Amino acid sequence: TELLKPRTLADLIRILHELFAGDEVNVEEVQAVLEAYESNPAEWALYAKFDQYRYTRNLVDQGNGKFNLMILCWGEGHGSSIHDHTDSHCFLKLLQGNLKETLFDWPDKKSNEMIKKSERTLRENQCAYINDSIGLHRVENVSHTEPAVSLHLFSPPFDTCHAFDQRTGHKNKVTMTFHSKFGIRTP
Ligand SMILES: [Cl-]
Ligand SMILES: [Fe+3]
Repeated sequence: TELLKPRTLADLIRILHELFAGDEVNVEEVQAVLEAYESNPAEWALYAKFDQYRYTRNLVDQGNGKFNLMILCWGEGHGSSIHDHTDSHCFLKLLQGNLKETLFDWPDKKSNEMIKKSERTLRENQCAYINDSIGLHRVENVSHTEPAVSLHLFSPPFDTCHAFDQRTGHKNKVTMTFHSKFGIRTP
């Protein structure tokens, strides 16, 4: 599979439709092409719709029936739950700012504190990857001064996941909602 550098976000999307044309996913190739796209704010401004109070999920492309590509917009101090990814691949590329990713193991059945296994700072243009076999994660914009924007690819698409209570490991199902689709706010 000949991987070329995406020239623009639209070019990236076209390449992703090629990489997901089939039934399986070459994770390292997808991550490499996502990393190789150099974030250009003008190309994704349409999708980068923020909310004052929490991070937003903005659908960019529905894929070929095979993936959701979305842009998440994180105000200062906004972060996620500890969550899984519903048996899907998750790629996360930073378009602007920085995000802290904290990794957790799947809890045991016993109620116990969830102790982080590691953390890392994801920086502009870097692409991280996670799936349920790797573990769970929390993603947070810990900046006090800089909003963050990330590009997420989920394959297959999913609209529910679990949030985990860090104090006990207990999980609850959450339905994920789109703040916008294709540049259009969807209340
Ligand atoms: Cl995520
Ligand atoms: Fe995630």
